[PDB]
Amino acid sequence: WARELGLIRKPASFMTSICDERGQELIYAGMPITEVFKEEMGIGGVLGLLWFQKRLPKYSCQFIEMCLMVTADHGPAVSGAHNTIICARAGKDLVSSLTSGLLTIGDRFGGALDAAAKMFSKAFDSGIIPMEFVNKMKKEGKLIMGIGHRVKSINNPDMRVQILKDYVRQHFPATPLLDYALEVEKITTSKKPNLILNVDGLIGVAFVDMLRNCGSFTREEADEYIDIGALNGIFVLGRSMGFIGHYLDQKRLKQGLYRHPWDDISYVLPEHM
Amino acid sequence: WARELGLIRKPASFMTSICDERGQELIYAGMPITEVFKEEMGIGGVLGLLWFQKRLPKYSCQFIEMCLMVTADHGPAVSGAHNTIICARAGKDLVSSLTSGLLTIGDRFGGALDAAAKMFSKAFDSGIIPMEFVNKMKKEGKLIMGIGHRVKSINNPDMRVQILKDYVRQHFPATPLLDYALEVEKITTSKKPNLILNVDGLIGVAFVDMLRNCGSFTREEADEYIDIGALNGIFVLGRSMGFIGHYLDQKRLKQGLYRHPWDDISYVLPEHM
Amino acid sequence: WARELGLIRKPASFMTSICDERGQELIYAGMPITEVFKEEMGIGGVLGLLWFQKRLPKYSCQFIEMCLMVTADHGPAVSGAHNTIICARAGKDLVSSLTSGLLTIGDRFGGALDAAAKMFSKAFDSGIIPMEFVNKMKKEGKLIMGIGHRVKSINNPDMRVQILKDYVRQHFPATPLLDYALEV
Amino acid sequence: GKSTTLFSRHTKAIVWGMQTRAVQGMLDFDYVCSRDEPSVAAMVYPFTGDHKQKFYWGHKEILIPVFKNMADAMRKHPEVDVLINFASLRSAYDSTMETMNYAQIRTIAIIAEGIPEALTRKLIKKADQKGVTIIGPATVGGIKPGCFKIGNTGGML
Amino acid sequence: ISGLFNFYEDLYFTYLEINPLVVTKDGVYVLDLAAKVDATADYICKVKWGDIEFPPPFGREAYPEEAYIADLDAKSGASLKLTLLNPKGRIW
Repeated sequence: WARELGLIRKPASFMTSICDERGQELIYAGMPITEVFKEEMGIGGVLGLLWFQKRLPKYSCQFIEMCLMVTADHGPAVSGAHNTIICARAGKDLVSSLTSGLLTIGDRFGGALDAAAKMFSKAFDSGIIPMEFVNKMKKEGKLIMGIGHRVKSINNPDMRVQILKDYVRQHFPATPLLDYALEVEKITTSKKPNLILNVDGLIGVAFVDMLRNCGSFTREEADEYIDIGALNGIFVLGRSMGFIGHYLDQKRLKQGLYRHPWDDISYVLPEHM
Repeated sequence: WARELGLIRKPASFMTSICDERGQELIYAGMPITEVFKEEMGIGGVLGLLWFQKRLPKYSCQFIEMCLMVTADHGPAVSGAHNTIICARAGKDLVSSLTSGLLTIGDRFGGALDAAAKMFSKAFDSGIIPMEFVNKMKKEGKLIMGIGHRVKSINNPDMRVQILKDYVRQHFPATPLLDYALEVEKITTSKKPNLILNVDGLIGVAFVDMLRNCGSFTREEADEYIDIGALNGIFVLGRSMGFIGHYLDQKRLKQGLYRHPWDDISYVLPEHM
Repeated sequence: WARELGLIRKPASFMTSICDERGQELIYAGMPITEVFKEEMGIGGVLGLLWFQKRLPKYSCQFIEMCLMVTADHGPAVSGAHNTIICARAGKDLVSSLTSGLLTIGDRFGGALDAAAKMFSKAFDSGIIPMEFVNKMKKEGKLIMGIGHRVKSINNPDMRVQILKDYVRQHFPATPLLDYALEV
Repeated sequence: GKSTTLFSRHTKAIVWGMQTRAVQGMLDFDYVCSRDEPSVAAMVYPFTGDHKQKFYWGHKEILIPVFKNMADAMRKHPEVDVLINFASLRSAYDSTMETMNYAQIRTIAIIAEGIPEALTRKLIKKADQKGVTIIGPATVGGIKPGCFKIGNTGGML
Repeated sequence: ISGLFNFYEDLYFTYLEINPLVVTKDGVYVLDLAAKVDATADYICKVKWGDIEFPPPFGREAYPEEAYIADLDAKSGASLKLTLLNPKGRIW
């Protein structure tokens, strides 16, 4: 009542430069929800509004929705979807299963998005010829993140790498970081035939290409969105779709508890500790 | 090697009728990924392909994407966005922050989606008139889930209930459950002026309308996806976009550790234990 | 059936040098379960057996138990307990509430156990006197993790420092890194 | 001096590289030739830390260390007299030149296809000055039945 | 000749023949050269070579299907050859 009439004071936390809920409309970043639906920005538009708080152009939101359509499930053998099928197979719930499966997106699985963006950006902006950048990595260990496929190698093209690439070739100006990265593709295909740029590497470098090569980003907005880790989120939000698809599939097939048989384990316990 | 020449046997676990990763293409439910991008289904189409593993038609994928667009962030005061901002503000990383925020989508927050779906479907399939269904919710307690708004009432409509509704009034054939629920809306507006169909109820009843009122679901798959919890995940996956947007916001605005000062807490410990 | 008579081969994953579950008893790191209750080790003993897979001595077992007794709740104001109360107050269940509240033990809340060990070990094994170690950390910024209390300062001890110290003063031979940290 | 008895039933090796299939075949050969010890003491891969790989000595499982430093490998194992080098054409020159200043390596088998001919002439001359035997490039390996077998020669068991 | 030996080494030759060197009062002039260069050092010299097509020994014209799967060698990793010793033979 005293604040309804205004006389006391209170300093506020939780600074939230996003999504005004109060008032007559659900405002997003700066736009009313009817203006979301009348300007017809999709979920790429609301990811621009939520994640970057910027209205991205009509080729960028189409690339982001295509991008979230390729960073979906990559099969149940991989580590996080495996943990989802274990946790769903213990019959937990949707949210606990998805949560324990998403708790695997780190640096060894699916974090080639951020590492393959940070490293390629640090190599192109401190520019080396890739025929010496690859040697600079060769002198240090630590393999070039986001390069290598087991089966689809070259002119057996990955075709989700290519459907993104032919989006980036067609509706998409200014590709010097993928021109550089395709030059790295040209040069790292000289050591091995297979060894093509990954899909979780290509999303990172094509998204840095989007961020600092389209408009709306200066170079201190654009580097802060890479340093903060906004490229993990694309893989996370794509793979949540496949994780919940796995959850519903493991509930629909009506499976019971998994046990992991002991003749796959090889206990190498010490002698007598 | 004996399995490569096919001689021993092994029964497998993890039956997994989704996302064939092996072979020459990421095959989804039944369709190649080049056909996925060629027939031009959005992420709603591949949400149909991973969650229900069926090609849902073009109004329906747009409806699912629209559902994700209105079940996006609904402000940072609510509990899940609050946990996302607390974990972001402890400076963890993206994934564990989003993850600790997503692990609150339960029954008291965000669990109006499944509840306002099961309750209205159980009232419609065992049919009672709304003028006695509300009285059946009167003689038993348990308020009707999915109806009510604190502010935006009538001659002041909820305006994202309306965007959704004029999508489902327009782009959506044969919708008896929403007709039933709109009559329940007419009668629940008689007691109080506010008490309109929620967004957390309209996604529920219009999505049961999506499932058991469009094709592709029998009634034993259709009720089975309601029993499993395929409606919890729409709220989860929509609100995760807002959670990542909150995370990137709290990293970019660069705030220190939140502490929640001791005068909101009111310790009521026992005397001497 | 071909493996029960043993003619094919299989390479295994998951090397797990801990806790033989199969056979007649629960065997830990190297010790049966009736022994670990018979040798009278608490959870400090089984923490040595699960975490390090070594039978730690009984003063260190009491020390590990003592540390686990002092790193309990530090009030519901702090960030992890705050998230536990927000998640529990949405009425989830035990496991997801504990899971969400534990999912912030990071670097800004509660991650000074690891940082205050790696920093002091990198400083002591690359050893400087305290009177130049403090200045070497002064020339870089980046505050010494594990130093600071908002209220309890001096002539006002933390009093959970002290019981730990007098356990280490009595039951604990040869503690040089605490000597270095006490000179710091 | 170039030796005349290259391999024996006590010949111990270090295989350079991640070659679990070929070293599996070699330890298979050590088992089937009724030898007492494996022919492989250690592995050297620069992109991975020291750990232990599991292998089959018949049915029993043993552990072989992958070291990172070869000086560490010679400190723990002074009995190794032969190196098998699975490096590529771009790093086996460095690996071989870096090998030859270790004194107990007496013979070297270079598996690689395409160490360039000026570079391998430098390898030949430094083997001549140091006294090392190169079994080098565009080869499959070497087999002395009962004693030793290099890499993938012969093939499966 | 001094620079030529550095030219013999910093371009990784094998064979390099000048027959003859016609040198007049105007200066030195080379008429013939014959060269074998090591392609396995491509990681040293593709920055120095460039867009090189290596000419065959002057023989008959290549067929289109050896060209296609030879392109597939340029596409993938295999080693091919198919060259006909007489095209109207029976033993393929």
